[PDB]
Amino acid sequence: EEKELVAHLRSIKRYFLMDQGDFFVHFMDLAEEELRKPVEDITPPRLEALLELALRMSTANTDPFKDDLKIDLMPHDLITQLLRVLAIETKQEKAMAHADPTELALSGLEAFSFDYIVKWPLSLIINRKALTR
Amino acid sequence: MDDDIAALVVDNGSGMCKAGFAGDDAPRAVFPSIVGRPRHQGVMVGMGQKDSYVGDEAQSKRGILTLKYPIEHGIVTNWDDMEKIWHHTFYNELRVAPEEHPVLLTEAPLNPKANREKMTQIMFETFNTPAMYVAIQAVLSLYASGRTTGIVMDSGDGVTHTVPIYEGYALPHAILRLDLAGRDLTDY
Amino acid sequence: LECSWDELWNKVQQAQDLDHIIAAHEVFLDTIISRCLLDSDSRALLNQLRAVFDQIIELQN
Amino acid sequence: MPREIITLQLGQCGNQIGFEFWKQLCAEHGISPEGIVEEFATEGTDRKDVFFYQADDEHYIPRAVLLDLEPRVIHSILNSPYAKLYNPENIYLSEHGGGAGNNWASGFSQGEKIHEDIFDIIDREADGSDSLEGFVLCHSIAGGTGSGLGSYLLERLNDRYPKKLVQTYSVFPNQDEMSDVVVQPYNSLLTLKRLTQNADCVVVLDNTALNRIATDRLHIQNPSFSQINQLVSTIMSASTTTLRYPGYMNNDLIGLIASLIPTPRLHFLMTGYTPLTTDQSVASVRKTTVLDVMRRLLQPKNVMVSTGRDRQTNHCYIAILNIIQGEVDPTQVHKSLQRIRERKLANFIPWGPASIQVALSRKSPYLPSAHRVSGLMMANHTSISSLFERTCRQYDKLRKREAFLEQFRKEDMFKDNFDEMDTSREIVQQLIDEYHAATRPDYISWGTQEQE
Amino acid sequence: RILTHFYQGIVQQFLVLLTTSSDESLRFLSFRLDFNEHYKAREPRLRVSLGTR
Repeated sequence: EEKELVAHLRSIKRYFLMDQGDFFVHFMDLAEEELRKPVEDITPPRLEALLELALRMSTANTDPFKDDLKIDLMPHDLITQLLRVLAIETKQEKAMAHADPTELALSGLEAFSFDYIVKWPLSLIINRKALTR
Repeated sequence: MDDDIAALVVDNGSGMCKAGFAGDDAPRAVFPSIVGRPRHQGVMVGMGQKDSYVGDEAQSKRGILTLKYPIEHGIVTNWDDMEKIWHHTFYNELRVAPEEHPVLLTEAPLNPKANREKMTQIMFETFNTPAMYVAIQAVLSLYASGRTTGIVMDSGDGVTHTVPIYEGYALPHAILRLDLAGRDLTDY
Repeated sequence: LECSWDELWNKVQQAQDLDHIIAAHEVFLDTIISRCLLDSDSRALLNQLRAVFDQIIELQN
Repeated sequence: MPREIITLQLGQCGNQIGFEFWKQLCAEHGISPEGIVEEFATEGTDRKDVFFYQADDEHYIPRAVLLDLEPRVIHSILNSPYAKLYNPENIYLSEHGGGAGNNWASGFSQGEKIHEDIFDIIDREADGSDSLEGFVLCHSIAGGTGSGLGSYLLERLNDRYPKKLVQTYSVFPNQDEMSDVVVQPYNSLLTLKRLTQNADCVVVLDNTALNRIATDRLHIQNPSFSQINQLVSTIMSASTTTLRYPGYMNNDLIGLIASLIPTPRLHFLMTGYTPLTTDQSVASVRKTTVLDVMRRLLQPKNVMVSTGRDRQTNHCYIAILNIIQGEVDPTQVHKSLQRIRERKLANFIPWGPASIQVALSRKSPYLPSAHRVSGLMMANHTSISSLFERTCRQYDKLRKREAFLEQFRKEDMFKDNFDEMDTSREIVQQLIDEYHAATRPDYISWGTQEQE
Repeated sequence: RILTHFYQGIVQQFLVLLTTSSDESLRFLSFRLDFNEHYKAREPRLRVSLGTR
């Protein structure tokens, strides 16, 4: 009730698991042009504003937990983040955890991740390891 | 000091509701049976005006409030507004939890049984009072007279009743109601 | 102005004690001062804004 | 003290719009049809003195002057329930009642003939104004009275009140309908000429756009003058809300418009309203967001100005001011402006820094608002020149055929030549050129005689 | 032109302050002020700051 575990899971599904496919399609259609820029050319404030504007303009506006959705800019491209995730369950996790963030100026599509602000004690469930995964 | 939880005493006069604690010589709260709601929701919302004021608070906000009387001509006409008025009285004037105190309620003569039922439902479910009673105001005045047989003339502002009582029992065939009271005399 | 006022008003509506009200008013004033460029950190920014206002008055004249 | 505004309602359409505007202002201020403040209008926070005068300690009289060269419209205003609302000394009716015969030149000649009487009426209305800022003219440009008499009145006000601003709400003829008044383009041209020379601001009201809006949105197959007048009254109420709901900013027209009008020639204003809803949908106060507001405002269906599709000029927005009424969060306004910039939802002038201004306004406390959020858009868009170019083209189409020009030649203003039509065409061409320049960095030299 | 150049220099310093300003809304106001990038076209520091960060 107080930590809204089910609401947090639904928000994660909507945003991190792309359960809201119409919302994600709309958001990516609107944000692709800005996200296509190199990370060095990407304005983080512009990406955040476009994310929130797509969210309000997409079916993600209908998500009751959309206000728990925050923008997280991964220091590595989608390929490097994916490689880290692929190593997480493997002995390479330590090697991918120590892998420097990809120096390649990641496109916003490749830099895009969700963040979720979990307060203590609810942060005990949405832990940093779980949030990172 | 043994904090004997005092029963609540609520005198519902035709013009003014008077309330207090059992064993007090007078009600602790006495206010007109009027509930006022802000006349202009818009402008005073920012100034912390309540959406409605009850009793003395309605009078204090009369300039900005539209006053309504949940008791009309001595008869309860708005059960929700009367319950809100009682809640406001309890929490602001008496500053007591009605769930912790038995509540003695008063009623007008010939009060409808269904109206008593709705009042009882509101009292038991909203205020979670541990105990309650509903007494005819004139009967309580008769009890204050140390009598079990007699007629009580209860005259408020909104209604007059004549209630014959015999050996502690009211005589319903002899109970009379008169819709003439202080309000009519004030208009005259 | 609107943001600092809304924060003050929300805190005041949520204020439980007089010290909470005092703290909310202090926070409102500090927020306005910073956002009005009146804080110590904006002192260079405040001077530049004053020079801009002086140049605007000069342009007007 | 409030900057009082005198409302001039000219000709049949203009007079109907003015009458309905005064009615709307009374309703917003809680003034009875007799001019008395209603007992429920206890919120004395409105500035009536901007638009109304006090007739007594209780009666507020609109500072409105209804002016026609034909007595029918003035009498129809005087035949309304609000006849007692206005100060009778502020009511000027042409004694001849004949109007201008849909001739701008005739209206101008009638105004010149009634110059003394008209200026006496204007002064009588002005005395009811504590701090009169200027005059607002409501008129049609296609008729005779609202176009011609309006032009004459503007000229005489400019001569007598050369230091006061003169804004007009000029109803332009429908450009998509073939006007049966072949000289309507000539009347409009003469009125636009006078507006160019003697008016400081002309609000263009295209009857074609009014009819189109009534048809598509109000489902009115044939929009009546009365329906257009009621829409105009709604627009005037929205425009005066900031006078009626006082706040920290935009408490005067000049403060609001100073940022929007850089040069005297770029005095063609476009209007916008939001949210656009059909009368039946008043019930649900939609929690419209600042982003949603900005998105709906960008739809041409919601813009209260019918600008032509100029194919030759790369028309652009120079500046936008959004007046939003209702509950508005400043942080939501800021986020909306940020998103608009990131999404390039607004194009700014290329010759200087420009942005979309957003104003939040309170609703009238005496008038219950069915909508949680309302909004006005003010925008400077170069495509407004295309409306003037279209009017010039229509004038030339009539002038090139000399159609109905004999009726204007009957009046002294057009008796010898149609030079007012040619001046209107030239002014619209200069407006087009400046509007195209205003989309370009070379706008720094726009309106310079070397650039002209 | 002199007023514009003074304004542009002040604006460049203001943009630096905005990037150093705590208020995000002030950064959004700055972004709106150069919606057509006219000042960014006129003040090189405003062109560089948005491009680099």
